[PDB]
Amino acid sequence: MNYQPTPEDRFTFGLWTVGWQGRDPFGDATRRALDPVESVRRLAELGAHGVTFHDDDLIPFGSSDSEREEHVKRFRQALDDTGMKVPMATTNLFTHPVFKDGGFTANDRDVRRYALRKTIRNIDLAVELGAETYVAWGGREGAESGGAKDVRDALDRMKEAFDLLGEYVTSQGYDIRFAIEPKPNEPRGDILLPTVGHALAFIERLERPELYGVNPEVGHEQMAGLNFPHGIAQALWAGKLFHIDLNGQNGIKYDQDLRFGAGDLRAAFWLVDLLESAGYSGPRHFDFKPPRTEDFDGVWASAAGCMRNYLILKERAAAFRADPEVQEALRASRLDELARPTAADGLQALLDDRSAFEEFDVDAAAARGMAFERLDQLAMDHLLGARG
Amino acid sequence: MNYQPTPEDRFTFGLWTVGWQGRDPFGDATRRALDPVESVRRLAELGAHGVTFHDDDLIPFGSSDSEREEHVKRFRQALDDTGMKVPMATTNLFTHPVFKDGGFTANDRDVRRYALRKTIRNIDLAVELGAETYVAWGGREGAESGGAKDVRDALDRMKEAFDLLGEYVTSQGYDIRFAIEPKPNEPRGDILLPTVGHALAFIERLERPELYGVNPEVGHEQMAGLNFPHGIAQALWAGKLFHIDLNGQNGIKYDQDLRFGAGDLRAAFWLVDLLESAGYSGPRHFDFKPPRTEDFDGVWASAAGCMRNYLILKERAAAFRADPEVQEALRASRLDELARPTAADGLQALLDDRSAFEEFDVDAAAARGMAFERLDQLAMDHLLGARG
Amino acid sequence: MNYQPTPEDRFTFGLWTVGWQGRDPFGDATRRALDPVESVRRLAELGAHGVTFHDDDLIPFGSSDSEREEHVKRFRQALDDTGMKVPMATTNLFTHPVFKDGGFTANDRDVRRYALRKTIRNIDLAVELGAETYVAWGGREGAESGGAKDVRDALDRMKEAFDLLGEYVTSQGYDIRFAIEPKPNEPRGDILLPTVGHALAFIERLERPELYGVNPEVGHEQMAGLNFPHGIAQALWAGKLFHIDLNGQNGIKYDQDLRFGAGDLRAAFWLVDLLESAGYSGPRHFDFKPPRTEDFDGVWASAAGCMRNYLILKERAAAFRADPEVQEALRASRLDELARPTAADGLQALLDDRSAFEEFDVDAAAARGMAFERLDQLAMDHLLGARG
Amino acid sequence: MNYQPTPEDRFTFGLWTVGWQGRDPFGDATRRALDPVESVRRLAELGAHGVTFHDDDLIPFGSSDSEREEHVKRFRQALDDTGMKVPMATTNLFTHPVFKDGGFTANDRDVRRYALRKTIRNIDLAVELGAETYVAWGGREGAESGGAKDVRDALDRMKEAFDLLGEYVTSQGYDIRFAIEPKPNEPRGDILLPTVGHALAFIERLERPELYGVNPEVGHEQMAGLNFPHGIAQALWAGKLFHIDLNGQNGIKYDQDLRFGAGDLRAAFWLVDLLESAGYSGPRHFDFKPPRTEDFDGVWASAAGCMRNYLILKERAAAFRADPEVQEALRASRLDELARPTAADGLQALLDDRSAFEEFDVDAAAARGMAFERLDQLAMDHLLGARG
Ligand SMILES: O=C[C@H](O)[C@@H](O)[C@@H](O)CO
Ligand SMILES: O=C[C@H](O)[C@@H](O)[C@@H](O)CO
Ligand SMILES: O=C[C@H](O)[C@@H](O)[C@@H](O)CO
Ligand SMILES: O=C[C@H](O)[C@@H](O)[C@@H](O)CO
Ligand code: NI
Ligand code: NI
Ligand code: NI
Ligand code: NI
Ligand code: NI
Ligand code: NI
Ligand code: NI
Ligand code: NI
Ligand code: NI
Ligand code: NI
Ligand code: NI
Ligand code: NI
Repeated sequence: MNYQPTPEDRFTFGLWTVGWQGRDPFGDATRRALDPVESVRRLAELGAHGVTFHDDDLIPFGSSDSEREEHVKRFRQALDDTGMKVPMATTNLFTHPVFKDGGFTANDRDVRRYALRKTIRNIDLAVELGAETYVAWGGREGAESGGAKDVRDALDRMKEAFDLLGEYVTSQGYDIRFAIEPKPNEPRGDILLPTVGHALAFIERLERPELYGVNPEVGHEQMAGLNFPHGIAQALWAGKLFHIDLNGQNGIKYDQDLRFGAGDLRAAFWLVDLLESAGYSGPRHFDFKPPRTEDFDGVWASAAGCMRNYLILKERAAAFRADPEVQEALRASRLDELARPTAADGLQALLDDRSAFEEFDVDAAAARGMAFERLDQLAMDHLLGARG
Repeated sequence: MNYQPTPEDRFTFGLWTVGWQGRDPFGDATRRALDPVESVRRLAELGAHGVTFHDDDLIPFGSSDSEREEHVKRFRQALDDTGMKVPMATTNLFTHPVFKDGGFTANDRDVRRYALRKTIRNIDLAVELGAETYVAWGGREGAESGGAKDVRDALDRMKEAFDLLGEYVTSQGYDIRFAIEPKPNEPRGDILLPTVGHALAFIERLERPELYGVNPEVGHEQMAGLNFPHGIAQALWAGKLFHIDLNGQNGIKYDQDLRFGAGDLRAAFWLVDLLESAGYSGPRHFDFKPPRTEDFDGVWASAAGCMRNYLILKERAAAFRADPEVQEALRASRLDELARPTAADGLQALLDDRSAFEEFDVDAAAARGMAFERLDQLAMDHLLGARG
Repeated sequence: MNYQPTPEDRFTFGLWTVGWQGRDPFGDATRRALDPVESVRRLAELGAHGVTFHDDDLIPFGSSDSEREEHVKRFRQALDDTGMKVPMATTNLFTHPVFKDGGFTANDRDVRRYALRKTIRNIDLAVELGAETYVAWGGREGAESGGAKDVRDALDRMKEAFDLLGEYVTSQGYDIRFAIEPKPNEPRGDILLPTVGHALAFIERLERPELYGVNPEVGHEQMAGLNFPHGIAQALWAGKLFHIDLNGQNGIKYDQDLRFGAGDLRAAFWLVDLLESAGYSGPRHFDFKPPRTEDFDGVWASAAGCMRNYLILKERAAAFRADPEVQEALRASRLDELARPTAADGLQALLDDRSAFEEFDVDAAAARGMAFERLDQLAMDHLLGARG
Repeated sequence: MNYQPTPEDRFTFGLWTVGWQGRDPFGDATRRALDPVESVRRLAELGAHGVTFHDDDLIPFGSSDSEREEHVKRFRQALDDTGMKVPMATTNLFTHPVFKDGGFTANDRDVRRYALRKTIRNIDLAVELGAETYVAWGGREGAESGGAKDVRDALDRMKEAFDLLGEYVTSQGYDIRFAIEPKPNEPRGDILLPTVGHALAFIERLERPELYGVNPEVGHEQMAGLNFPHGIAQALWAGKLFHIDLNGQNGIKYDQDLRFGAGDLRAAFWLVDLLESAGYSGPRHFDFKPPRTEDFDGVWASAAGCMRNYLILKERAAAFRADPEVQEALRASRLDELARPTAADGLQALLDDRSAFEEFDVDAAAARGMAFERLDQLAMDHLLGARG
């Protein structure tokens, strides 16, 4: 009944989320800029565990070394005063006009080198602040037209960039891992490594694959009409879910970044069920934007809503899995059989097993119902709190 | 000017394409069944190089060993009489009611074993006929609801299945490779390994990854709103493009399987440009369905159209790449720079290079236009044959 | 707490829903055909109010007048024995190969005439059985290619068809109205009158517009990524919501026809809220397909689930609207102001009102938050039954 | 062979198109602001016929009456010096924070009144400059959440707004018509009157429907996965195509506003074919955004490309329709029959016609192929300039 979050829940927010001023492609900002220090304080009061940042969220682009030092000290004091942590950091390689054709895969070589130096500089800061994960979102890596980018060459440049970052981390002896955040499009017509699958495949071609994982975002996969929980399951199966971005999205359209729980509610339920049952111990990070219709009270209400929805869904998913009637239904649908090896007896045994082919009664097997609808209605009843 | 195909062009068609009777979710068949022998003859006359098949296209499900032998002999004679090849074969693990919850990942263990035996049986036949690639399309592997399938367990079963097939091939000393064909949905609500990326990632977790590649289909990736040429480039980059399915699709909706060239025409141009420039030497396979509005003359016109469109696009892509004005435009857009290493000088050299950060003039770099629009209009002019 | 349906709830089902055999584009039927009489009985036991039918669901295509009479008598007796009603009927102008290019807009004139006669014949039967609404779903009206159909001519033929049906109804003195059911695509590449909006616009060009309305289906509008509740609101605003098809759909892809409640759950909540608050008194019709993974027990579980979900959502929507805290939030968000005329004072008064422009403080107005996030979280809490 | 535009072609551009600075949701501007006077001159040199504007593009928001007068005089002189016309004008009711919840349908009544006064003020200016059409794009009319907007009330407010504008125009004796521009989403989660169909339906409920039409945009309808040429055909059929916005879009995602010709090339061909054959005499207006990767030379290249592509497509569509082999194919596909009335003989004659039902040979009719594939390949050959 009580859905109050505590820092033990590991809820985190990016500074750019509650700090989003409301500027969109067709309108000016509707809210004044927030001082990172005020955000840290406000979030701590709501029950958050920590915050994340892009280098440029914390230190205005173009800042001198002294100003940079000042901005960091103020922030550090706010963390000390609240007990807030900084589990992840990332680089802004998308806002400045110089990154109009990308950062790591920009056609101009000088821009690619600059991108790497800007990233490395923030990796040092991230480590200093205690971050365990460093996220990379290649928002500008891609194209609007076919001849503008040779994708094979671009992937060589992307691999070269990540390999160099791995070499840097290893040489400095840092205890930090990278997580690639996929997105299919926006702001580029098509973005490279568009989904969790493409990102996972790419990671296997890096020199030190063990240092890289993925940071999937619910809305991003939904922008390609994909099943988010399924994508997360594949990431977990590969042992690559290093971090996760939680939010809401209503189908295939622009990236809405609604508060978590909004958008596809049932997908949110299945996501929470999976994370909790798989024992994901990383942060529950919200990358969302409080709609521009809201004033400051609305941004804090929206932020609180992210955490509340996760906690309600967690309760309902747990009740679902603990319900004896559901456990019975899972057996009726043969989920237990799905977990048993198809042929632990081996290939030869399988080939010699007449019950597997020559004497297999296909019609009898075909007539068995899967009982998935009853199981799904039990899930619906639990989600809606209408069990009886 | 002449766009006549010859077997040298490597165009192939599945028996199920020109043989599609026109039955859809809301209507009965509009065409009579075609005898595979007649299809082979008709295709040979059109200039095709070969045909492909699912076990059930060639041998009616439930056929006795004698009938099976008869069906194969007739087919073999047609191949001998025409000079047609069979470069690829696949298994039908989706039509029969027994596969309603899948083949390799069905919840019922007995069905999974049956699926493997049915596949192995057709692998032997494929080798006998000279096929070099064996395709697997897990059309029924997936779900309509969240609790019906634990994806981690399903992926274990999928890996187990492919590992066993690899062991079989290796033990028999066959010279055949596997290609996984992804599809995001339809006929299941969500299909496992939904895109080329997910398939590539999965392959890296198999015991013998070198035996597996992908068989992407233009319409399938477009069903998720993805850029097909980009996906193919990633597959080539990984050295995994073993085969390809060519067709047309108009956006995000049901799988239309229109003739190649129809649907997204510009994507078709960029695809051909990529395949030809990368030196893809595999078959140019068409997996399409002549619309049910057509009679038999219409199916052959549609089939001929697939090949004609590929040949026209090939001519235009070649003219584009050979045009000195385009080569100049590519340099203006720095495609040459994209192909040069970002830091062949090494990490330390990069960190010490003041021109890469401390003295980098971001504003000057930012002011350079990419000239992508002029380049894209040159591509448009070439596609439309309006160069001057 | 009790969500048991009674015939008073007006829940109806098409014979083709629970009777769907499971045949899809890639597979054969998984269930045996149901006798309409058994369906009527089974539905009555579940608490349904009535059933609907296509002519061909009730009388096999090609039936002689005697067989036709027999099929109708049996059905009629089942209705009498159960108390079930038949509030709506429709024509199957999509299954038979003759309708491959359409019914009312087929290019062949003889087919268009046949389509009209087949429809008229079933209108007589519908009236005999007591149907008040006659639905028309032009599933085959459309095209896969641009030159195949001149849309202006096709719309002339569509208007001609509906005008003739109106003349027939009027001349016979029948008390029955028509409802056009839109769908954007599938089985045709693009279907004419693709959304509720296009259908409403078309109706205004008919000779007797008062006889025609719309029969929107949740999944159909969602196939175009549209907001279903918004579409229904426009239909109600125009006084054209004559009937409605309830089901579930997971985004933009093939038409899934999942049970109501599945798919976009929040959209389902807002739909129910709107129907109940607007006083829609027509039938709550379910046009869904129990997944082919199910046996007969599963189809009845799925059917029961449709009604259960509607009843749960009705309870939650009512609690939401009755909550004093929500009523306060609605005022905070100025929903009360939205309902007040912008300028009941008139045009001249508006032009002379300096507070509306010359002395309007745009900055003060701009600074007011809309408080939509708090309102939406109150809606979420009510839906999930987590109010406190 | 020559594709040079002349003012006779009626090509127009909005000031906000070539003047777009490149600011998107994730990045700052990449180009400096253009002075409207320079845009008029540059466009005139390219062969454009005229320009269009939003009030705020021409007169900075908040300008005093004197500055306003100055800005208008400069603009007027540029028009006089070049011969450029201003056929359409519109209001910016989306950029300023005050319109965060809409203009005509904002929940706050004072904002709705302000919106009307701002619009009326620009209508006077539009008439002064000679504009014949006044466009309204309700970009902010809509919502991100269900309870934020009661759609029935919002439509009452929308009708009230348009009715008042009609009364104003009529009372002043202006010769100007309105055109509503639909868009399904972005910047709002869902926008009211999302498609051409919804807009057409709404127009029929206004007090003076004859004063209102639609201004469809290719990319907007494609954002809902709809067939643009089909939508335009419905608009023409109703006599409501008052203006049109030409651009390119690659499927269902954010609004790209690519140059015309880019995106769905075949849809562009069918659109041009329809406009030219139907005798649309209104302006060919381009509402596009030169990608932010471009410098100023790139924006002019992109603008020129819009016109070039329209002219090439016009040539190809005309050659297609004039080709005797195509005319023969159109008859083979019975397009001539589609244009003939289904039953000019009348209802009674139809009911008594035994050839229409009792003696209709459905099987013979069903066996006729439509020959749509050959027709479509002839269209493809013409588009690609590969006829022989
Ligand atoms: O869409 C944008 C991305 O998700 C971004 O906000 C962050 O996650 C990392 O930059
Ligand atoms: O959509 C279906 C698939 O593409 C299939 O037809 C073949 O490629 C392999 O079974
Ligand atoms: O998708 C199909 C349609 O919705 C159909 O089943 C019925 O509503 C009317 O024929
Ligand atoms: O997407 C935005 C709209 O199309 C807009 O730019 C103009 O047409 C009218 O404001
Ligand atoms: Ni994001
Ligand atoms: Ni996002
Ligand atoms: Ni993110
Ligand atoms: Ni396919
Ligand atoms: Ni396909
Ligand atoms: Ni295929
Ligand atoms: Ni339907
Ligand atoms: Ni449907
Ligand atoms: Ni329906
Ligand atoms: Ni637009
Ligand atoms: Ni647009
Ligand atoms: Ni526009």
